Amino acid sequence: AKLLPPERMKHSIKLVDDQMNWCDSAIEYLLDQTDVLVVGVLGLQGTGKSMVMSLLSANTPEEDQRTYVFRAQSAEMKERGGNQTSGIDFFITQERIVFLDTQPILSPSILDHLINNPEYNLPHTYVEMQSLQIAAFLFTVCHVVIVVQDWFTDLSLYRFLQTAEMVKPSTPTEYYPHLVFLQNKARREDFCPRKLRQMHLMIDQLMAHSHLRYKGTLSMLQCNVFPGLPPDFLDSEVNLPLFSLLPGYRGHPSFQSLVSKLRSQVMSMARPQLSHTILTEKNWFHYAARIWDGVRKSSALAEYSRLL
Amino acid sequence: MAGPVSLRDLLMGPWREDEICVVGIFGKTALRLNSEKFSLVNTVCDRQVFPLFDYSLLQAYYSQESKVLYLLLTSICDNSQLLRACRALQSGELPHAEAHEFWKHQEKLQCLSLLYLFSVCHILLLVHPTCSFDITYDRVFRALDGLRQKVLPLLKTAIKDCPVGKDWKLNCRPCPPRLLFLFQLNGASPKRRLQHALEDQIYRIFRKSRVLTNQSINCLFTVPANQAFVYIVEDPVGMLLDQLRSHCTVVDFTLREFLWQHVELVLSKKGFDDSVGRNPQPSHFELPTYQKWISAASKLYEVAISKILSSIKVLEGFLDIDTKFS
Amino acid sequence: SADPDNLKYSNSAVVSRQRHDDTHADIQNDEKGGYSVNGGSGENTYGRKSLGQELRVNNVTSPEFTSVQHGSRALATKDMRKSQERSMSYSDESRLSNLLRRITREDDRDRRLATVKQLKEFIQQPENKLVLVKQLDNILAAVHDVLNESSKLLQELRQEGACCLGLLCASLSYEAEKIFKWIFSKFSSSAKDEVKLLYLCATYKALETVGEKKAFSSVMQLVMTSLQSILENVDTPELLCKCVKCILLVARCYPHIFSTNFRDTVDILVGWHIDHTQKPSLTQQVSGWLQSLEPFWVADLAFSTTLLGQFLEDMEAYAEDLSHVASGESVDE
Ligand SMILES: Nc1nc2c(ncn2[C@@H]2O[C@H](COP(=O)(O)OP(=O)(O)OP(=O)(O)O)[C@@H](O)[C@H]2O)c(=O)[nH]1
Ligand SMILES: [Mg+2]
Repeated sequence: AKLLPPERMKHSIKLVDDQMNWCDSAIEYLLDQTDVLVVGVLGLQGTGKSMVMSLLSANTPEEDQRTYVFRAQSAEMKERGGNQTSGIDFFITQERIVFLDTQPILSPSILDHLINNPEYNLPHTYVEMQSLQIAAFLFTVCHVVIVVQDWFTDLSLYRFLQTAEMVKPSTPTEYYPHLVFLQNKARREDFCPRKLRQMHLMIDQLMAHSHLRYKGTLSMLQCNVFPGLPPDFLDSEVNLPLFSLLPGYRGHPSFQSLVSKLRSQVMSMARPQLSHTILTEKNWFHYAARIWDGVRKSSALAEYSRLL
Repeated sequence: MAGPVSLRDLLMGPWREDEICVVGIFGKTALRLNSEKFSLVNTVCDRQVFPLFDYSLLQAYYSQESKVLYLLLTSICDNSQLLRACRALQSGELPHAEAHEFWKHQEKLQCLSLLYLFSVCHILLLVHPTCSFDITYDRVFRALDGLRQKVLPLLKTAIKDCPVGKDWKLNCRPCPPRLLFLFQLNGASPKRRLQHALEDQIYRIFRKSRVLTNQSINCLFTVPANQAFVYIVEDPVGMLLDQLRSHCTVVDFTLREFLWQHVELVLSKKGFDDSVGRNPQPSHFELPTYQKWISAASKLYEVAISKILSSIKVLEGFLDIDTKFS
Repeated sequence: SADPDNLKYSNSAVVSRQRHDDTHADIQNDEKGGYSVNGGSGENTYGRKSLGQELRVNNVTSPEFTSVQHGSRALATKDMRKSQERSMSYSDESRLSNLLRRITREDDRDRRLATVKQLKEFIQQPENKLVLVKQLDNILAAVHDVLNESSKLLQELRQEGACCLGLLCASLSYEAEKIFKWIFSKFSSSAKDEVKLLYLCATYKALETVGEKKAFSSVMQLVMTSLQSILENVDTPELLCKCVKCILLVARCYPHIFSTNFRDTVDILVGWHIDHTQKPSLTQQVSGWLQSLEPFWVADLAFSTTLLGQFLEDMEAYAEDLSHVASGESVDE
């Protein structure tokens, strides 16, 4: 009964420190399995990129926020800005699914911390480098990139993702992960057929030339009798006597149902092979650390910093 | 009787002077029935000016009961014109390079239309329904000083024969426009503190990025007053469905005080002397009139919408970094 | 005793002396002479201290009338009179005889300020009057609650605040139609004369607002059909006269209260459609839409059994445009 000893986590683990420093505290929870899913999330300051990871990896929609693996925003929202997720965290669900809730790319809280206290000329051109370093590390290492967005069609996000691909260090065919566009805090409008078609058209025209698998295996789980009207793509929206006890017309699927149907997709996401080998959960950490050193001291960023 | 149009508004030859005070309205908005800028225009003047139901279609509207000329910009950053852009780019206008150049041209037209607000305006109201200061605007505001300076003589040489006055022709604008950012709420006394936090964050950002200098810079500080409003969490058709549930059974300014606290400094000629650093205190109120303002804006639009201005777009080098990197 | 009086002149001794108030005579004027001299922070404490020591029949109320030096020095002190009159409850000095005229003088001066002195010096007056009745007080109040406030520069909630005065005071004086008569005598004069002017529009809207401020309370008598003439003489000076695109908000609200007293018996309702059917001329203002749709509800309440034809047919593409984001106008439509 001892030949099958499992291992689980309780809270997140930060690979990249607050000052962008790699950590070796995740190997303790790693194993020698081959098929290891690695889903990362990128988004704005208050785009809600950790609550999604928490509800997808271990937690559920019906559970206290303090119990979430990744700390959410409870009292920091009302206070000065946000950015409670300093660095890239780490968590491997019982299903061996690695989760990476990075910091908010292009966040004002990080800029304020930098201004109040680094090898650059201005802190504003530095918060954009950390964002690029995290976007390139989330593309060369992760199998899925959950691009969370508080509000829909942030042209800055679509123009930044296309800039993170340019920094993606290839030659370890170029490995390009998927792209799940989560519309966190979605209103009743986002769940309309016309709104769905408009969103698909907009995200297909903005990401028309990305080379990233942003379309194909999403947005067709919980809807009406609707056949595929638009060129469907990866887009999963997440909302925010007896007659008298009728709940109001939410207009969107239940939060629990959407969380479940998104977790099922994330777990079922295609897990293509890594750069050049299987890179088991143990080899992966030895493959994501080298990528971190190669991107933090890469020529792509060294040249992009001068253009800023 | 006022028509929400800018191109037709400037092409005029009633309310002549009016001691108007123009207010620019730009920023990003989400896909909704009523745009954020339209809702702001409707709530400010206390009337539904824009009744609900790939260019920068800048439209103006004058309020006789308030003497305010709201100029709202439809920059590509907005998701209303971006939808039409992606629709026209889907069926018939493009390769990767051509699409990138199209997006770059759209962003350049947006920056041009925005410089038309930082050049002829008094107050400015941003729109970002996230409650988080978009750092990108920094690189945009740092990309407008270049155009506001290099394209400065190109604008002075086109507004000389205008009754705007001496200071307006000197600095090319009626007065330093005050930025009053306006963010919408999504999840949340609690808002009173968030406003001050965002104000401090924006101040620190613009001070560390040189976006808010101690002189006649493109923007202003607004230290005494407040320049960070937070909208309450209505817009779509859900009030009727929420009224069915009821029919079957049977401090903290709001879009007027937060904006009037700054509009009075221009309507009363108080000015925008909110400067720090023991400077010379250059504060030219320059309270314009509808006739003079239209006379100036006609030339400003004819020059920017551009003989040499069209050749200054390459002088930015702050938003097309992707092209140079590639 | 007398020592705490001097100690009340830091705040430690003042607080220690404030406890003796729950138990002399020289302390009555002490707070009135100290609260009006010290800062604003340590003013309400003193104002409330002496309000629990004695009956203060004529000692406390004496120097309060002589507080014309400053506004706050008078408001805080008159708060003492209010509290003592609300605490006595035995009808010795509380809304009393000719002495009470002092407070009337106060009411005659509270209009000079921004109505801050009226926030409390008018709300407790009707409650202080429990046995003795007075009707001239209503007229002396309305002389400024609607004239000075008509152009007091917002001057927005002061009208509603003073409305409660007549509500709590107009219960008596069955023959209260004299106020309406005096407000409507110059009503038609200012309506028909002379031309489109700001002063005119202002006084007209003020008189109209008074028409409802006073009507809200006058429901007792009679009404021997005089309300029909009121409706006619309120509709005539606004339907054809202006005709100026002024603020019809109160102009549209006046007929509301005017007709709210007749259910079905009889009226000239035929002459009401043009009054209401002609008001829907887009598009101003957001509050004007509600103030005009409410007359629609009033007319529908008067069309119990005799109305039909073009009335409803005019609801095809005319009033359906008031279904926008505005929640108020949404429900009012
Ligand atoms: N994403 C999301 N957030 C919500 C929702 N409802 C309330 N919130 C609040 O919005 C905040 C943002 O969510 P998070 O994902 O936890 O934020 P985060 O991942 O820490 O990202 P940062 O703001 O950069 O720290 C949370 O702290 C919640 O308190 C919701 O439906 N979706
Ligand atoms: Mg987080």
